[PDB]
Amino acid sequence: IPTVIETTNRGERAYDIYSRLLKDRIIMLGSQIDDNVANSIVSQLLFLQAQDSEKDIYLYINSPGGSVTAGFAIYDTIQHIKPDVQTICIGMAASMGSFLLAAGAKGKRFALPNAEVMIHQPLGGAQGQATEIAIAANHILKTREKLNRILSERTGQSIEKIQKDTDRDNFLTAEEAKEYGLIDEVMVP
Amino acid sequence: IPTVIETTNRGERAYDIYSRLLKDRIIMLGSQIDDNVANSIVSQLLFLQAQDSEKDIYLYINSPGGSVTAGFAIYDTIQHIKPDVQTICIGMAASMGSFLLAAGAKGKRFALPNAEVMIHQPLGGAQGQATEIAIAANHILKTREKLNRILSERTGQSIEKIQKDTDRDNFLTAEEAKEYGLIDEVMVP
Amino acid sequence: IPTVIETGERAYDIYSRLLKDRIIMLGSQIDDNVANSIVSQLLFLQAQDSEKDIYLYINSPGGSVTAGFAIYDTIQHIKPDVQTICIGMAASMGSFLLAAGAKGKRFALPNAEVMIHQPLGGAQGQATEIAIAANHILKTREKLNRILSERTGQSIEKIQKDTDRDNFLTAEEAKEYGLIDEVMVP
Amino acid sequence: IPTVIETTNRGERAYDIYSRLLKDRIIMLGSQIDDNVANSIVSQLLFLQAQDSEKDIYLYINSPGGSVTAGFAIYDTIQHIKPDVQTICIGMAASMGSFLLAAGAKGKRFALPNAEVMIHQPLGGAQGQATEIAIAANHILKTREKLNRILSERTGQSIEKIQKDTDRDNFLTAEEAKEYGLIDEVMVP
Amino acid sequence: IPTVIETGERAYDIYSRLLKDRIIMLGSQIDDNVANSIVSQLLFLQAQDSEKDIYLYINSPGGSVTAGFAIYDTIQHIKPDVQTICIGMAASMGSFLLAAGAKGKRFALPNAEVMIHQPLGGAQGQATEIAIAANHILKTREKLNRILSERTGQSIEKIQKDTDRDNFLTAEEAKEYGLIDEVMVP
Amino acid sequence: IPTVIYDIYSRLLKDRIIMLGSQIDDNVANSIVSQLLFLQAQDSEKDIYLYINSPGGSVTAGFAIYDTIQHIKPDVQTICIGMAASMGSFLLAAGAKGKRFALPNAEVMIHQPLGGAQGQATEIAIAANHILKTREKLNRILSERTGQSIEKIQKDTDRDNFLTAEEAKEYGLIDEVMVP
Amino acid sequence: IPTVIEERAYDIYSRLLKDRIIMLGSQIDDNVANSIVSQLLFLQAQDSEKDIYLYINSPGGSVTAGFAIYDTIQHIKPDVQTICIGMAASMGSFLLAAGAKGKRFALPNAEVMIHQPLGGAQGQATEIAIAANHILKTREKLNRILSERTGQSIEKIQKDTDRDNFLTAEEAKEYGLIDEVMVP
Amino acid sequence: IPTVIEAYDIYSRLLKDRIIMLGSQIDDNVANSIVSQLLFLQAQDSEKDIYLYINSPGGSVTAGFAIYDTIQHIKPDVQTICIGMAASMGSFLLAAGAKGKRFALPNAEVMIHQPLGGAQGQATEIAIAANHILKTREKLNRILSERTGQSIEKIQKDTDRDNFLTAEEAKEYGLIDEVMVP
Amino acid sequence: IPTVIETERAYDIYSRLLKDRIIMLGSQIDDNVANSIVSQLLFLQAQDSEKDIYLYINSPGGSVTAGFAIYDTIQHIKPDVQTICIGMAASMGSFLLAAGAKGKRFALPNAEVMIHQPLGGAQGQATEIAIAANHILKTREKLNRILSERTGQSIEKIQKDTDRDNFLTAEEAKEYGLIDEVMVP
Amino acid sequence: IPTVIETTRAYDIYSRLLKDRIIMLGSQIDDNVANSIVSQLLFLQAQDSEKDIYLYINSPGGSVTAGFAIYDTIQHIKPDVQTICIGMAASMGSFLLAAGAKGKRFALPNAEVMIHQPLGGAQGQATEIAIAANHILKTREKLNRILSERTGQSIEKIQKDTDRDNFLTAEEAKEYGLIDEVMVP
Amino acid sequence: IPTVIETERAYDIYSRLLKDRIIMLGSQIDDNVANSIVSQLLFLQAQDSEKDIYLYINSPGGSVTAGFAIYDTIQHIKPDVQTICIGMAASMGSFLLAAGAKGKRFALPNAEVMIHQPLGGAQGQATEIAIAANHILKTREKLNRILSERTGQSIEKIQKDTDRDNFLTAEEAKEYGLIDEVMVP
Repeated sequence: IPTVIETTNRGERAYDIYSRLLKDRIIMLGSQIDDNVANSIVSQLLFLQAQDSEKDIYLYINSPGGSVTAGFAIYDTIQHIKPDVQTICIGMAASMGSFLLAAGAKGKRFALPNAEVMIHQPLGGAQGQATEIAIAANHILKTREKLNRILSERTGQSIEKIQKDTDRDNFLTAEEAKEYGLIDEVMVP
Repeated sequence: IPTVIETTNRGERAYDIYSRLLKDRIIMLGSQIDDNVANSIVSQLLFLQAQDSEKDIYLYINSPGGSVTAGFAIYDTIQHIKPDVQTICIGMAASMGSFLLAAGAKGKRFALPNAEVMIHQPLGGAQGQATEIAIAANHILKTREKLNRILSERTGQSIEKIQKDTDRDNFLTAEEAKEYGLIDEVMVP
Repeated sequence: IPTVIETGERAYDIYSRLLKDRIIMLGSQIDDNVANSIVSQLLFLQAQDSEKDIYLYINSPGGSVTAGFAIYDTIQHIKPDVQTICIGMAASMGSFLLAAGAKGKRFALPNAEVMIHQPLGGAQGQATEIAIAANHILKTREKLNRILSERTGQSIEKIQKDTDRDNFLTAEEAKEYGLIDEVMVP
Repeated sequence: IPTVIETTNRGERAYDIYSRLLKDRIIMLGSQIDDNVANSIVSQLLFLQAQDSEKDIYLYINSPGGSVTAGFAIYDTIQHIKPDVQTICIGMAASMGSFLLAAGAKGKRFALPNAEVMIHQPLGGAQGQATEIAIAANHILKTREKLNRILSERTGQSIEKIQKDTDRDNFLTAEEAKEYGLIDEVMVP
Repeated sequence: IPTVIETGERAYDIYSRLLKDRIIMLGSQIDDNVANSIVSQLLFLQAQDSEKDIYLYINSPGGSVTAGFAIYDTIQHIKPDVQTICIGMAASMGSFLLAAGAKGKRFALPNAEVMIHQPLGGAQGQATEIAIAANHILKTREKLNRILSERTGQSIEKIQKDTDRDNFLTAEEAKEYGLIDEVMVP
Repeated sequence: IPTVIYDIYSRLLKDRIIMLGSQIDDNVANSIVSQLLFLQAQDSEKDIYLYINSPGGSVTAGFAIYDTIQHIKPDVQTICIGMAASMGSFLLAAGAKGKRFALPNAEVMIHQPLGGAQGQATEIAIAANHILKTREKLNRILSERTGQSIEKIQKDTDRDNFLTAEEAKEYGLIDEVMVP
Repeated sequence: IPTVIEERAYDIYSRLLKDRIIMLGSQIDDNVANSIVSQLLFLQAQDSEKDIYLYINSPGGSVTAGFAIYDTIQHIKPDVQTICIGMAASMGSFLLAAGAKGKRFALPNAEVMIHQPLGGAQGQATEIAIAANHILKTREKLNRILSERTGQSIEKIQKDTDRDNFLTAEEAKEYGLIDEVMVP
Repeated sequence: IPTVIEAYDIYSRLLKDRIIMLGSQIDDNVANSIVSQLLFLQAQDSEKDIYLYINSPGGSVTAGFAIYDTIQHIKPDVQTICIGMAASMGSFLLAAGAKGKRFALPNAEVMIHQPLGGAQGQATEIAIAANHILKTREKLNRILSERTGQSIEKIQKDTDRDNFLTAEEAKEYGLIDEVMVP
Repeated sequence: IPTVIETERAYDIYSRLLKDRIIMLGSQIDDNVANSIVSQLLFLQAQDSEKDIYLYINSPGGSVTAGFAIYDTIQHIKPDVQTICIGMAASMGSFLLAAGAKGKRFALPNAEVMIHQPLGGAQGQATEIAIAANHILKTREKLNRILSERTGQSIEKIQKDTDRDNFLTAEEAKEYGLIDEVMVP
Repeated sequence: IPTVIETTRAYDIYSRLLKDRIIMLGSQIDDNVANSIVSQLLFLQAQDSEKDIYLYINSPGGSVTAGFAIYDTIQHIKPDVQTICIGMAASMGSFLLAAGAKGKRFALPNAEVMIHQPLGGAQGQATEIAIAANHILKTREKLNRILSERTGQSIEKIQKDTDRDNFLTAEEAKEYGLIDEVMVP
Repeated sequence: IPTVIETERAYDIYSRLLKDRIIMLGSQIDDNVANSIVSQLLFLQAQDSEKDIYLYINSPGGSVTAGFAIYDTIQHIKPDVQTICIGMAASMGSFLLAAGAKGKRFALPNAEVMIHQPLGGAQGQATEIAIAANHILKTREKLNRILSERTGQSIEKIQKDTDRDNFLTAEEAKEYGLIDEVMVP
């Protein structure tokens, strides 16, 4: 992770690259989505709204996904702050990472021509008693419905198509993610 | 570990202790009930029936429980054979061990005065996709129903009451198990 | 694992005493060792008497498809009828072997469970090694369903739907399905 | 974890992102609650009070819960300081996270529309002597009560309802969290 | 475990040869598996002759409460008198079994020690699951105190005081206390 | 760890505040003593605030802190938040008279020290006598600081004993329960 | 592992051994190989005219251990019938093909797999060349025999074993690995 | 490593001259750094060349494409220089450089091969995994076919097993444009 | 380990072969295997000192020292010991093979034979390392000398030929002097 | 690793030494270390393509690939690169030692130099092993070739002298032509 | 490790002593430690090649190959290098002690010095073990010879005295001539 040195009339600014890009309102979501990661992303979003609440934000996405709970943390913060958030998928947006992909501002969800996108149903787990397991099964189906509902609004697909398409891992080409409504444009070079 | 050696007109007979008890139609269950334990007990019942379809069998029970699947194999085998299986609880009959205790021939279900009986829900687990967890949830619920149903038929208790009393670990004195209908007699002196 | 002695002195362990009455016990996962033993017992029992029925009590969670076919093909191969009796649970290959009992003589105890599902595999390595492996297991799926079809009376396309994920069956349901012929009462 | 560098009279001050947010009286809680996280929140609270005992504090919560003891440290300190503390749940506030969400200054507890809240009874352990197990059991029941007592004060549901409702895992949406009185408003975009 | 022989040919191990003389050696940790061995021997022995005394040598550090009662209850159940003899050590559950022998026939060798203490347990999970466990292990402390009161002559209250922490007794102090009837002199 | 390039404990330290938010081991005690000596050095009359949320730890490391509190010139206020257990509770009690506090929901626990011994009968006799001796040292100082007798303290610490903030005040472990 | 009693007391595999049946139901290592060879030597000693039946359900194993069995089969006088049940793969498949001409069977759902040998080399450049030359030399020994035993050219066997190749019992018959599929 | 705290390390010194060093396995973190460095450099100056040195065993196909598409997306030319080894995904990134500006040093090595996968589970899930990795092989081949001039058929054959190319055979293959002579 | 029952002798399989004077070596050679072979050889002599004994070999080899245990016992006893290699005779496996009775050392047509240096190791002081070094070079001469006598091949050739692993075919081992005849067909 | 501070600014001792055009290679050579060396080389070129570079070498060696990254870079840049062996230059470290500028390859009196064959590994199918074997043999030919050209020895001689571990005295490496002078004192 | 500040120079403690020409060797000697010391020595020579250098020694030792790198650099540089043993200088650590500038090798009154043979190891073929055994003896000779020159003791005597571990009191290291003066008070 390189450092960039910037000079001001007061002294030297030492920026690691992600922090220099963050000065141009660029957020890089480059790993698995978990709590520490959500906390980082949400904080960057809150910081940038403060700096300027009228300028776009660029959320670059290369994530194999992760926690649904952490993704909603991100999602909700996107839907809540004042400036538009463009999302660029580079490489891979799978599961929750493709969810945030579809969560960018209308007209402003991009993917590079070779970016891959995956939609699937969420993974959970339960041990112990018959009632414990039933509580956990009901919770996960409930969050399945929530995810399908929101995706529907975002893509324009019917909940029932989404339900069938996410039944097993479904890999989408950048061009197929446009047909699907997950992204708006494929950024051609 | 020990051995008993017997004399027959035409040679000698070396029996491990459980084998010498089997000859008198006594079966010992003193472990967790996995498939192996199940396979051995079913074999033993089938053998004892093949010797004398009339004479009683004795199944002593000191078992903390195990595979639900392996309980029913024993249970149904006990119901299938012609001889009356007398169930005697020594020490601890827990989980699927008390279920098996209740399976004994009616009138011939016993406990020693200081023997413990525990009844609870079955345990389980699922990992993976939402619809896989739903399948595992539905299944475990269906076997709770199935167990409640058989327990009800044998104890004289209602399904609702068994449903409440098994919600968490429930410990029963031998006389409490007598008063619940899990056993017939507390064997003194 | 108990012993039984009878009159030198015929000293048997419990399963071997049951073999004398033509009873085979499959009460564990089906791996290659278990297959070899069952197969061996089946051959032994044929050599003793090719006319008298054989009784295969089943309580198995399943295992190696390959090891399951060895048993399946041996049952088909020998002369004596092989009755299958499901006790407890017959899952994956267990249920498939259950269905392989001699026609009219496939039984279940009242609280026996049955489960049918897809075979389970794995592949690692080069793209074309993965291809070879996918193609192999899909080819064995077809093989499984076709035999399962013949023996249940169900269509190839129904077994495909019904085994797409874990499908837990009641004894009555398994009779309805074609996997067993009778539920044993009492 | 990214850095922000500001230009001041004195020179060039570089903050980590969470420290830039602290200057705006924002506190972020994104992890489990353990003795270190406790100490850190507490300290940020003692720090903000020192800077301005009048202006509101904003505490964002996305946490799977944790230590009853560390949670209570945070709780007591919110009550102790003069400035109002607004709690905003994003993503997940579970067990002690949700208790803390409820600890917000009345009229000023929020959730984003897809945030989840979970209430359960506390978890613990005990080993060794019968009378050592009793001391651990008595203590966990005393804290269960202390937890219920306060939740009741904070929510307006009774001590007996919370006891029934927290017996197993209980998943609430934000809208149900408003009905339960765990939060005041659901923030809409 | 060496072999003895009786002239077919009777091949024994030492415990099996002592078993012929009605001696049962309990010389290890008390788990369900070991309670099994001991219950069976007792049942077998009652079957061979319900009058002749049975000898229970005890060298155990303790073990499962429920495995202990299994043994304890079977001694009371069967007709023949069980003579308990404490060699080496008998701690906790093994000292409860020591005191469990027929009246007048609980013995210990001059240098045997005996230990009485609280039953040990463990609870994990939710507050309500900790309650159920806590109550269960208070209920079994009482049973053990209760029974031990009848067996020693000591009151419930002294036994509560006396089992609080570990408490090692001399063979002579176990006689005073009422755990054994006599210290066996050469 | 909210950080400026001052971390957050370093900012509170500037206001004479010391946080004890972990097990008491050598390093923690080193850190805390070091802070005590340093704060004494910036100003020897101004109060010190010592917050405690500590499961406890090394008797020895606790003592380094105890004697450092009594040794320096300024008063050290102890404020229990969350839980102060075993050596934490001792440290809570170790603050200046009139200035030992607990927040209304804080919990205190007192007990015996724990320890170990392996090997030869006499090596075990040395370790045994050592632990029995440090128990009396703890029980003695707790008597001088609570107002309870050394006979009532042995009674009370024999097993894990949990006190409420109000019961800690009844008992003399603290002077006040801090409100609101 | 059940017991049978005649008063003589065998385990099932030893009972079957009396009827001249050998079962090969495991990986082929040196121990399994040691035990088959011995069985075949014993059976020859018993009677040299009577056939021997080798039942096969094995995923393979050591090439060098397969050859012990292979060579022992060729060397003894009685004809060894090989029967594939379940799976005969890698070196197992080769041994199946090693049965007496006209006496190589498979059951209808048995599977056959043929592929390259597998090996390893660590160390210096020249130690790796020795291992490479060696394993290539064994690949050709295998091919050449499969060719003598199936009728297929060395060129064809070379290709058809480049990656894992799964055969139905019917394809194994068409290929020459076996003589008959055992119906019914 | 090695450091001026002014931390201002050697790679930071090189970035100042528009040199990006890739000397490790390609995973998400490495890709992120690379992409970020590529975006950073564009923002600085849009018409000056960028130098990406490649000494990589390769790695994640997905991480590789991130860099690839970033290279195609931005405005300035990205020269690729292979040093030592550029294998599987690395060789793909080598081929990815601006046309006429892809280099290798005389002793550098290049290896091309199939993508590497895995698959556990039900028959159907294995089928899904196979189809995807076959779809990613076609995709790699097809791009490499544009990039090299060689056809889809040749590339397919030539990537069947590990294929080790010298720098001079890499020029002949059209993977690089020139061998950097001293 | 299958059983064979005669009439009431109950020899397991290798024991029944021992009855026909057959000794099976089918594993690594270490102290247990060696001790077993020796005991078998001594037993067999006792029974009858004229009749040939047949030792089948399929060994990856093993301990040099355990190899000599076997070798020396073979020479010592009075019966001829014919060595048949089946499958693999590597290292100390092929030494033993070459040690059978002259004119009576065989290999089946597809058997492989590997000859190589002995492997060893040394940790510790410089002086301790030299002691271990000189030992292993001495046992290398010991093996090479015996090899020469048993093959007719010069000690110089054996020194070159075993520098790295050498993989002979049965037919090559025949040429080399390691076996007398290849057992066709 | 100790700091040095300058005024006009803290430095590593290593980047202090880099201000004097000194590069230290004091460890095993894998990609990370090569990367760092290459980068140091390219930086020093940017700072002046005229003045020489001092590359001290204390390495047990490592990756062939990573070594060749350094070797080629040294060849490529404009300035002369002096190589100085202190302590140990083994395997790929000694290949890089003989890679210094003409007349500018040195060793200290007690530096040891070791040359040997490259090491590798291969697992899987015969063909995958053949591919592996052939690639590593191709890298032997490459190494030997470049050594032959620089040391003045013949390919056939370098092959024999690197067959196993060859430890060379500093004087002996001057004889062999790996270095030019032995630095004295 | 604590920080020192100058009005702003933020030195870590070792880097403040490097300012006063003091180098601290406290750990085991390996390729990294040796690379740091060599780097520190080169640096100090460029700053002032006339002023003394102070190498404080407290080490169990480690790699011979690492130590010799430090050894060769000390002799090679212009400044005199004083070596002071604090606590312990074992094996390679005592060798460096003996390597200080004449008249300037010191020890603290309670400093302990141990000398012995180098340790090594070898696994593999007979010839592999011989090559290792050879290298280590050549290493032992070399060590012995350099220790002989520097203490003024014969090769035969150093040979005997280092056979097993030899612990020397601070004063005995002076008679034996490893150090020059023992430093009071």
